[PDB]
Amino acid sequence: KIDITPKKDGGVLKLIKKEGQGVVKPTTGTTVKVHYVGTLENGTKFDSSRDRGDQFSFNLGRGNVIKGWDLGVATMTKGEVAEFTIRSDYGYGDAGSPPKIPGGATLIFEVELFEWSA
Repeated sequence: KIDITPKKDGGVLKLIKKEGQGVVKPTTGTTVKVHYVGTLENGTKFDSSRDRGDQFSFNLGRGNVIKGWDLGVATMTKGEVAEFTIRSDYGYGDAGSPPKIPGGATLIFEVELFEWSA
């Protein structure tokens, strides 16, 4: 796993499962479309766009998703599949997010970036 935080503070680690195409990545102001599955360290699944059967779209770099996501997706290329290990300070913090996410929980997300546009 590679630490992708600005100062490498250990808050967001990334492991590429499948390399994407090229080197171009989505930037702030773009709308990305992805599929994802989120689980706790013990495997407990708390969210998934795949189970809903609908790709998830959001505007990158505007704080519309947890900090670990704005950081992680910005490092992905088209078609890439990556696993992010997100410490709570880049996730839901000390309060957590009921009903399944306790405070201080490290989140594991597997994300597949399909495309993006302005």
